[PDB]
Amino acid sequence: DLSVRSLHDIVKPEDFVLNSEHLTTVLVAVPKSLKSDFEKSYETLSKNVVPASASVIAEDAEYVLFNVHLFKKNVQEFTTAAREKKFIPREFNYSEELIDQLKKEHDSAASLEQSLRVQLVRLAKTAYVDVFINWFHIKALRVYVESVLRYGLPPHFNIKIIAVPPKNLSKCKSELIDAFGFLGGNAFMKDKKGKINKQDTSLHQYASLVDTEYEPFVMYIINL
Amino acid sequence: SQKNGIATLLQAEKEAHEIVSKARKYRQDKLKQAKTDAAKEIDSYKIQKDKELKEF
Amino acid sequence: LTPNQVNDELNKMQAFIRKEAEEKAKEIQLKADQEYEIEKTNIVRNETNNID
Repeated sequence: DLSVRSLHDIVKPEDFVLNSEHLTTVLVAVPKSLKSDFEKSYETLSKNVVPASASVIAEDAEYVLFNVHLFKKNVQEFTTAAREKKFIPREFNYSEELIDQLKKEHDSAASLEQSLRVQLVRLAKTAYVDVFINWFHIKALRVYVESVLRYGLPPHFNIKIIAVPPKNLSKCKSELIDAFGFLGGNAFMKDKKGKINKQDTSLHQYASLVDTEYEPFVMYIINL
Repeated sequence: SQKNGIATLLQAEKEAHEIVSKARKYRQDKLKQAKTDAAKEIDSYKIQKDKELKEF
Repeated sequence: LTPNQVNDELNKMQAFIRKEAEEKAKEIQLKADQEYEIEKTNIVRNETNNID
C-alpha cells in the first residue's frame, strides 16, 4: 500500500534516472480510476516533463504506481499540480544510498526476527524444565515443613504421590478426608472436595500465609 | 517510447554537465593566474627600488 | 500519450538541459574574471607595501 512506501527493489537505470542532477524522478501514487487521468495529465503538471515516461512500474489493488522523469526545479510545480488532480506523490529519488538502505531495512528486520525466534523457542523449553524441577522442590519442602507443624512427631512420615485419572479428583479427595481426617482434628474436620481457585474470597485456597479453610490432614492438589 | 525519450535526454545531460565542468576548470586556472601574474609584478618592482637605491 | 506530443516534449526538454548548463557556466567563468583581478591587485599591493 502506498502512503509511506517507496520502492527500491524495482529500480532500473532508465525508469529511474539521476546520475548528474539535471534529471530526477518523481513517483506518483495514483488511485486506479485516476490511472487514465495520470497518463493524459503527466506532461501538463509542469513544464519540461520527459516524454512517454508515464508507465506503471508496479501496480497494487487500490493504487497504480507511476514513474515520471522531469527537471529538478520543476519537481515543486509537478508535485503541487499532482495534488490538485487528486493524486498523491510519493517522493523517491534514485540516489544510490537511498535504494540500498531501504533494501537493507527489509533484510535486517527479517534476520533479527529469525535469529531471535530460534533462540527464544529454545530458551523457553530450557526454561520450562528448570521451573518444573523447582516448582516440585518447593511443594516437597512445603508439605514436609507443614506436616511437622500439624502432626508434630514423628519426623519420619509416610509420603506418596498418587496419580488420579482426570475428573476423579473430587471423589479421591473425599475418601482420603474420611479416613485420615480424624488425626489432625476430631472436630476441626468437615467433608470437602476438589480445588476451586478464587479472588472472590481467600477461603478455599489451602495456604498458611492467608486465611483459608482448614483441611483435616495435609493434602495438596496439583493440576496440570 | 520510454527508452527513446530517456536516451536523447541522457546524451544531452552528459554534454551539459561537461560544459559546466569546463567553466570550473576555467575558474580554478584564473585563481592560479592571479598569483602568477601578481608574482611577476612584485619582483620587477623590487629591483626597480633597488636600482634607485644603488644610485643613491 | 500520442506520438505527436512526445516529439513536441522531446525538443523542448533538451533545449532546457543545455541552456541551464550554458547559463551556469557563464556565471562561473564571469566570476572567474572578477576573482583574478581582485586577488591579483591584492597580492601586488600587499608586497609592494613591504618593498616600500
